[PDB]
Amino acid sequence: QPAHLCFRSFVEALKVDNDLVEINTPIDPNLEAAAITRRVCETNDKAPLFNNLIGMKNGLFRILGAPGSLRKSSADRYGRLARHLALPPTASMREILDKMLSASDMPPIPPTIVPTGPCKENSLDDSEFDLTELPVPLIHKSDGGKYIQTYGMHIVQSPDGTWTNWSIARAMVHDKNHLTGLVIPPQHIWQIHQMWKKEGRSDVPWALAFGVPPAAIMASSMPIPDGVTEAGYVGAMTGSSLELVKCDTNDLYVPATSEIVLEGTLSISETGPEGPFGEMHGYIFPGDTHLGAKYKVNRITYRNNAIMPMSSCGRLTDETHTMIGSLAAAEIRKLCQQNDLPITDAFAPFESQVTWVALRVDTEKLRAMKTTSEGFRKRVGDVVFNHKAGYMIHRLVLVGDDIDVYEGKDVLWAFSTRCRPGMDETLFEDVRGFPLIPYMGHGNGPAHRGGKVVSDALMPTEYTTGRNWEAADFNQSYPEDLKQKVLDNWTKMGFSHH
Amino acid sequence: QPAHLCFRSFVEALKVDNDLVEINTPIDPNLEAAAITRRVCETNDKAPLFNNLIGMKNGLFRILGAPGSLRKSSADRYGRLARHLALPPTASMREILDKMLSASDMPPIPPTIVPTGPCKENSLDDSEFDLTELPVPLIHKSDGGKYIQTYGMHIVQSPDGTWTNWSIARAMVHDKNHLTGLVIPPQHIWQIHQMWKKEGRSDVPWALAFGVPPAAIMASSMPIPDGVTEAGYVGAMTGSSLELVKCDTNDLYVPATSEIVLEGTLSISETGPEGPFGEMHGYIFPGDTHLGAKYKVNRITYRNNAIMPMSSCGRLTDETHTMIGSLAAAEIRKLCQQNDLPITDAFAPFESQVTWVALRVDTEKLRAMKTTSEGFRKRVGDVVFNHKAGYMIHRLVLVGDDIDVYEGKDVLWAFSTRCRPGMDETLFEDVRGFPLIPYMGHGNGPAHRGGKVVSDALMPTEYTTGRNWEAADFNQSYPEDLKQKVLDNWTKMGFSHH
Ligand SMILES: Cc1cc2c3c(c1C)C(C)(C)CC=[N+]3c1c([nH]c(=O)[nH]c1=O)N2C[C@H](O)[C@H](O)[C@H](O)COP(=O)(O)O
Ligand SMILES: Cc1cc2c3c(c1C)C(C)(C)CC=[N+]3c1c([nH]c(=O)[nH]c1=O)N2C[C@H](O)[C@H](O)[C@H](O)COP(=O)(O)O
Ligand SMILES: [K+]
Ligand SMILES: [K+]
Ligand SMILES: [K+]
Ligand SMILES: [K+]
Ligand SMILES: [Mn+2]
Ligand SMILES: [Mn+2]
Repeated sequence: QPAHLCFRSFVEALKVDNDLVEINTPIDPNLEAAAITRRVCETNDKAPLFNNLIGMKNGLFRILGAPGSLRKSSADRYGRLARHLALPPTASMREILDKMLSASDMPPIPPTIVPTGPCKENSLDDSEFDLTELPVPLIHKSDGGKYIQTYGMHIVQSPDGTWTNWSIARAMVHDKNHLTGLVIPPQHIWQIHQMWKKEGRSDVPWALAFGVPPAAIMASSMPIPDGVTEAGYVGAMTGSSLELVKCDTNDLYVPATSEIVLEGTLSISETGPEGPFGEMHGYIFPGDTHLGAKYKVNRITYRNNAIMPMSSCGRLTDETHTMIGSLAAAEIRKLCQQNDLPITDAFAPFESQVTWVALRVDTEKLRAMKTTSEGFRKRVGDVVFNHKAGYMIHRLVLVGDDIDVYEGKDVLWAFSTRCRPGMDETLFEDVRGFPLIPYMGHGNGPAHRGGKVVSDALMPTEYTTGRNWEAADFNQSYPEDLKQKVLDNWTKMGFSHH
Repeated sequence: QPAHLCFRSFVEALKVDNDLVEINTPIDPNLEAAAITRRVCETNDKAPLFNNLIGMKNGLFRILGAPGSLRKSSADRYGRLARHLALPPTASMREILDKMLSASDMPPIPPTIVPTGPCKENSLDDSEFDLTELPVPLIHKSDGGKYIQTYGMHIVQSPDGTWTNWSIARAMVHDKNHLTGLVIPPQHIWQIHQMWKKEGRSDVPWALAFGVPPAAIMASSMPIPDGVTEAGYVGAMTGSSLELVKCDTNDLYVPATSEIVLEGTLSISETGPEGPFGEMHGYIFPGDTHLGAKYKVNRITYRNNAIMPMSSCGRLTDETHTMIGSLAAAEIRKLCQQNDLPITDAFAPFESQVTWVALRVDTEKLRAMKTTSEGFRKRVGDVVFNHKAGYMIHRLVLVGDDIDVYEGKDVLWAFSTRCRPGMDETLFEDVRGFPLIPYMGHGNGPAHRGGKVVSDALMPTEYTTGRNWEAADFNQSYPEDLKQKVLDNWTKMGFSHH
């Protein structure tokens, strides 16, 4: 099976890329596996495959850390994300985000039901598993539980059957047969959970699939629109119908090659302690436990020699930056374009801890609008900050066509030099805020509202007659022949890709 | 003579450090020398010494580019600044800024007058030089003149003789015997020029010395207090009285080992076209010429085989970042401490294009103040933004003790995650603004007023009971033994200073 359609094949691809370290000696899931993974993420090293995890039993489980993190080289920096999507390993961020957006104007390709698959090779009924006896990692020393769920896909369906959502949301072990996790507005797992709670008749049929097709975990991390079934979006993106199999204990369908599947219910009534967790902005607040959603597990099925992927998330750079930030930025780019805003590109700079998105403006189109900064900022912020795709983003930075938004140093330069504090910004207090950012949920104001801003780093003539400066840099302050002469004589005079 | 006390010895030090490239073939001062230097600054390469400059005649002049720019290695990154100050080349930024501040609580050591020095080896009277016939560089293609003065020291004295100021301010060739340049408030050259204009009797006696003692050019770039003679501050910093010689045509005193000295007057009445220039924030605005101060040159004296230092300034990283930003930050740290504010460290992040200063707070002292963010922000901004040392800085970022302000990634992380836009900031519109920042002089509001902000990236408990988080990073989320085990087994398991 191709790497983008089968997690086991993806692990083989990373090996053949010389992008894997297999660790065949015993590793402790209590902090050690996550510490190694954390170090990998902070240094852009090879992904670790823990083949000998202390507490593994009867095939549950090996761990792959850092499945969507960065490579050290600039030329294949995003190669692990490219390997989720059948793209060359040298793919740019623009190419990855275009691939993720490509299905937005295609007919869905609905999934195909097959009678069996590798995920059925082994099973444990309700009398045969205990989630407290599996080698579930403790990821950060102060975590409030063992977070089994950092890179699996939750599967829930609307009561009327018309929408099946796939998404990533954290969850930890509560007891032998329950998890607790985050289920918060405006996320689709929360929107579906509210539909079942208003109906009021039963708990939500649920499955959680680990080690799913890589293209599916990408879509699971992306804010594609309300009501859109991720499986058909991934089908259209990849050009192929995904093969799914029915759960044993409910009527949901899981990817045939899933490494591990939990089947059960998400309660419409019960909660349990959840968190704290070391989160995407780089913090944990010890002891900060709150009631979260409660999941009951009725059955586990799994592949022979099953592999659990794990995100050891926190400070730069991991899946919570490469996938959450970039995929939200992609969706925001499309949302702006569909609202007739002249945005060509969007990216969440890693330097902002993916709390900003930089929006590259087609300034020829802006000039034809005959508008002003105050009006344009307000229009952009109203579109983005009133939409789910803007939920996690607190600062939008508007930049002109000379800035590559995929280059954080250039965004920082533009922000710092082109946006006058206060005057060139519009604050938004009456929008949904992202409580996970420390300055929101642990800050001075309302955890769930406000704290957002549009920062206009367009210069005044970009709205009127055009750019009126040249950069004071090698590229722009010297003619072409002279630049080429300098480059051609560089090593000769005495000075210093893959 | 020691490197910190003699520019010629400093050039020899860079050679012996393997930090110089000598370029003995002909190089054009029309853009080529500056293009090479620009490339050096953008890549942290070795400093270029142009020994064969097209248009040199009778010893005027060779050029040294990038005299205060960065080295490539992390371990001696600041080595060229250390070599200005007799510090080891591995000196930290904290150590360099402490050395620059050390004289602030010492008695001055006034200079010593000597009868001659190397700067008298050659002379040209008013009938013998023409500034348009020297190999003065064109530094950026769109510059409004040939900027002879990018790394020399202007020397002017108060009418009453009690204060002699040394400072760097740009100047370009106007005609055979005049320069034009920037002389703007609140700079000391401007404050002295205003004293002479109010007296109203004569033009300002002036000298401009190029290739001065490195320790002197550092002080020339620092906002030491009003009324303080830089020569006695440098004397105290270095522990030695500087040797100076009298000018031939006026009663000012110049460093004995200066490479090149211009003697003349700064007009109290005349102006001439000045600029545009590719400036420290990374921009040039073509055609943006304005009237500037006008200097008359009456005499040139120079060393045999004189060397002119040159800053090819613009985008990161050059002297306008390493010295302007860092030295202003140093002075702001001291100013805050003298106003009883609990600041331990200050630095202007390069990522902010040295428009921000991050202020590290001693949060134990903050807690004892029993204050709030709104009150503390206002107090800090009032102290800094009402003082000359805060002139060039538009955003102050307050951070707690866990942040190393000399590390831009950590400042960016703190800013992005701990400061709620709007609520955790105070805007300052009624303070002097720095018109050179594009969003000021080419922006939407008043060029000379406002546009400043204090951004509080202290978390709420830092004012009350103490830090309530741990970072989700390798350092803080794992115990010491486990970290050491991971590090000790790193290369063994298969993973990857001077
Ligand atoms: C890649 C990724 C995405 C996480 C995520 C993680 C990763 C690795 C974790 C598990 C390591 C840390 C926490 N995560 C959560 C999360 N969204 C959310 O609501 N709760 C979370 O707990 N997300 C983001 C979420 O997947 C995106 O917002 C999707 O757009 C949600 O899908 P939906 O649009 O269908 O609701
Ligand atoms: C290192 C350095 C400092 C420049 C500078 C440059 C460099 C290389 C240039 C020449 C390349 C670009 C422009 N410069 C100017 C400048 N200050 C100013 O008023 N006008 C300027 O034209 N400065 C800053 C100035 O030297 C500091 O603000 C000093 O504190 C001024 O001394 P003072 O406190 O005694 O007034
Ligand atoms: K999704
Ligand atoms: K602007
Ligand atoms: K000075
Ligand atoms: K704050
Ligand atoms: Mn969805
Ligand atoms: Mn001064």
